[PDB]
Amino acid sequence: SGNTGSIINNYYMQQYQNSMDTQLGNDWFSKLASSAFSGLFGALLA
Amino acid sequence: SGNTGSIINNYYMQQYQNSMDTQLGNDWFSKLASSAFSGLFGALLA
Amino acid sequence: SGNTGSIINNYYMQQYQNSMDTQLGNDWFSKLASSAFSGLFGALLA
Amino acid sequence: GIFPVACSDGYGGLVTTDPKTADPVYGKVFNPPRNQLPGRFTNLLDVAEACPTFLRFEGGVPYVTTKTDSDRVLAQFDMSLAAKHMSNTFLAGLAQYYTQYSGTINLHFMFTGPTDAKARYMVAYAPPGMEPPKTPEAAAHCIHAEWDTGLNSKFTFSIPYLSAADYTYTASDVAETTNVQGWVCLFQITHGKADGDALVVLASAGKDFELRLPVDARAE
Amino acid sequence: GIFPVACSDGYGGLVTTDPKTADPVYGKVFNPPRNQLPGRFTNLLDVAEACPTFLRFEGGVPYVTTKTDSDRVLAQFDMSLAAKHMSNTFLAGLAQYYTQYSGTINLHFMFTGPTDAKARYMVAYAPPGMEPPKTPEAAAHCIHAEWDTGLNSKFTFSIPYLSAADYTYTASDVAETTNVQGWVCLFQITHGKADGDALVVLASAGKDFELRLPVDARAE
Amino acid sequence: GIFPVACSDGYGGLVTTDPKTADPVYGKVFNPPRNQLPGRFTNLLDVAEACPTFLRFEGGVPYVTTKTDSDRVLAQFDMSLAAKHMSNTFLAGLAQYYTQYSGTINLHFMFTGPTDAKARYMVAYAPPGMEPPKTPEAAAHCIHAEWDTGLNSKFTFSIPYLSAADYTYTASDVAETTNVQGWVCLFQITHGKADGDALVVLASAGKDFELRLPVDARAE
Amino acid sequence: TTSAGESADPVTTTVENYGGETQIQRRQHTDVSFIMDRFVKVTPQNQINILDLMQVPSHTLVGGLLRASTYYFSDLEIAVKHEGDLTWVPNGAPEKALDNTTNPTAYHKAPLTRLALPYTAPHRVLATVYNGECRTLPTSFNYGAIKATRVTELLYRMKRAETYCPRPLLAIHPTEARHKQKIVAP
Repeated sequence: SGNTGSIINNYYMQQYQNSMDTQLGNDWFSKLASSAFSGLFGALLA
Repeated sequence: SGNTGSIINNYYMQQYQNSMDTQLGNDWFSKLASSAFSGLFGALLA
Repeated sequence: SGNTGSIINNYYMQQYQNSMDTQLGNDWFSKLASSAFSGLFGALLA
Repeated sequence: GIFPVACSDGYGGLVTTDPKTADPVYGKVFNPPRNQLPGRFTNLLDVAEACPTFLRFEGGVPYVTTKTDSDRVLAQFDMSLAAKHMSNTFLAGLAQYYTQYSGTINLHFMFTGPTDAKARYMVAYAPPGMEPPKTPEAAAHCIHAEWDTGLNSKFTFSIPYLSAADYTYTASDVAETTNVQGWVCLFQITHGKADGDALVVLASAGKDFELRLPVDARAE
Repeated sequence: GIFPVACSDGYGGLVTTDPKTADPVYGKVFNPPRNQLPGRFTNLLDVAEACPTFLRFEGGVPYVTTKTDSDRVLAQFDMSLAAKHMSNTFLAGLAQYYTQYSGTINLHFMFTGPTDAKARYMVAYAPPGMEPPKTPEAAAHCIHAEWDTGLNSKFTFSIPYLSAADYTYTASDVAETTNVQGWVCLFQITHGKADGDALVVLASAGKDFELRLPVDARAE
Repeated sequence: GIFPVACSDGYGGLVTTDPKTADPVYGKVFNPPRNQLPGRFTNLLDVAEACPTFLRFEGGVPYVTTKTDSDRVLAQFDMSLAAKHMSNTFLAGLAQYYTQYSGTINLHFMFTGPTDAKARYMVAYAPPGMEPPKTPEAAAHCIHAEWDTGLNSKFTFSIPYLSAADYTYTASDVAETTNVQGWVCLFQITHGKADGDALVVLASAGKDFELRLPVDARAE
Repeated sequence: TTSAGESADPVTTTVENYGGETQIQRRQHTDVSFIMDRFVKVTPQNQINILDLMQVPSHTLVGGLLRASTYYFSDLEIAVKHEGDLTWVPNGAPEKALDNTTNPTAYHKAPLTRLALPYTAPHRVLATVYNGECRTLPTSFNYGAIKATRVTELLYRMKRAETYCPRPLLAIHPTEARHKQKIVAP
């Protein structure tokens, strides 16, 4: 997903190639950038 | 498509092996050569 | 077909591995050897 | 028999950028959970669009002050991510690690004078090929916008990408004496008692701003 | 255990022509769009058929002028892509990078004299094995065509591929004193007041002309 | 990670006979058409069966002439593909490139005397283990055939493969003083006025003749 | 056939005009992709080499044929013999970048390094000839640059090539009636 480009599958299990993530219970700057105001604010003329 | 002749598929994705083309919005000499007049122009006799 | 014995398929296309034959439009000694007379020619007795 | 293979010359050396991964040696490790941490960012240009940072004007200050003299140029600089005026923005800090860009760069102008100070300003984009305009009047022929002060203190303007080629260089070549991508020209049309008040200006990436072709070139 | 393999001797060296590709090192680059650019060509022989280029006659001129004397040979040369007469055509510039060809080569003849100048011409292909004809009359026994001037200024003739083998060499061996593929013979049957007028001639590839077996041999 | 492999010792050297192919370097070549050329042969033994070639008798001649004296042996030789008598036949030229054979070898006898010359002949196969017969009468106990001259000039006889083992050697070892595969014995029973006439003899491969185990041993 | 020669519409007559028969042609060896797709040697600079296809000599097959087009596009492969490690930097990089190893650097592995590189220019196509000064070609016309302690051999191979607008392709001009050469013979 970063800079990787092999089409075939890894020879090693995922549990050996990477650490495994656990859960408890572009996220913020993406939401922030999408919420930007892109309008006008006056009355427009022509 | 040029000078390439492996039957099996590339190990790397296409996005790594080549640049990717984008679109906006033998083409001319092929059309030109196909349109060549190959007739006669007189009246033919025998 | 001569002296070749790999079971798996060639990595290169056939068009790169060999020249390609074209057509226009054991053949003779096999036919010749098969047509050989193997009989007798007399009358046989016993 | 066993499978025959051609170990090919010219392949196999370590490349510092290659698309493959190393063989693992220490398996089975499970991490502390970190789902939902605040503040993640995935793409450096989301923060370049959402967070404008300050321009730098003569004196090392992020603002320009209204002048009271016949000269109406408040600032004029190269539309270049290597411009001195852009050199402390995050956008310039990002741009040094890529060789090409295109798309919009937005400039933000915020008036800081008191309630009884008023002014009217003009920003113009002057494209390469002619000397940049020195007066509001010559500059009126450029793409430009004019605005005045009031209840809203900020005005934002998109500098357009205009070039013969589809991408431009983020660095400036030592051969290039005239700036290749033109100038931005900020003028003061007039003011009513705004002497000494500061207009502060920031820059951020526009919606279609794009950086491509990562490069590492010493630089910091 | 792991998969056993025989690293085979005799395989694996770089070949300047091989059918395989290098490993990539810099991914994800998207190009400027270039769909629909004018003037593309895919096969060098489409342009060799569609664009005839000029032959070269003694003096370095692309034409032959009508003679007014008993000699009716306007030009006679080796049907060879290495002929001097062919040496400035695109077809000869292409042919030097291949070792064999076959198929038709077309010659074009265009009359350039004024409206009151008239002529009648003959082109003949003389195959190898006998000396080329020196007169229209001896040449009448060859494959040949005759034409005259009028409203249409151009006449085009296909030189036929005729050989014992199915392909011929585009180069000429230093051993080969007589041209191996025959001669083309251009004659003037007569003219009415065309003295000094030029017939210009060009050559192009015919419908089944074919070049095979790419070769690089210094040459330019 | 990448796929692990054991480059195995003892595999990978070039073998002059191996069952694999080289990597290609010059693609896309199309040949002149050659379908239907006359005279193809696919298996060297089709021509060894269909084309008998001559035996060689003392004097370097392909025939034996009728004798008029009490000795009735026309020829006696080792049933060996390395026999001098067989040394100019195609069958012997083929057999030197293999180490073993089995199956039938056919001998052909053609009478060449005039219409008023007559004879009767006998061919016998004498197996190893006893000295070859010296007379038609001792030889009658062998597998044998007898024939006479008439309208048909030729007679053909199959020498049988008879051996303890299933294959025999095409070469003759310097240790082997007696021929290991026996003798063929050609006799003249009588003749009526055939003095001096020649019986010419040829040999060809029979229906189940077989050569196996290719070998290159200097030799020509 | 006669025709109007002033016009420039192509006229292709065939041997059928006098009773012959046009045969079939197989033209894969003059396909542009195919024919540009093979390596060609350039003489290298010792250390910095900018990757520019106009370095291949004009008499070679690839140089002759590249100059027969006015605009072209391709990706690139290079094979390099070098001492040390080899760094490539894209089009538009500062020359100093050639010393930073996070730019694609290939560590020495005998006997040479073969690399696949993308087209990287800011233009939709590049050109073999450009009429700006009239010899010099804009500096953005390149595929980046490479550097190593010493580079000994450099070969270029065009991948996926496209050519637009053909331009003159010249053979040797013979001095005698035919250019004669010693051709490979038994």
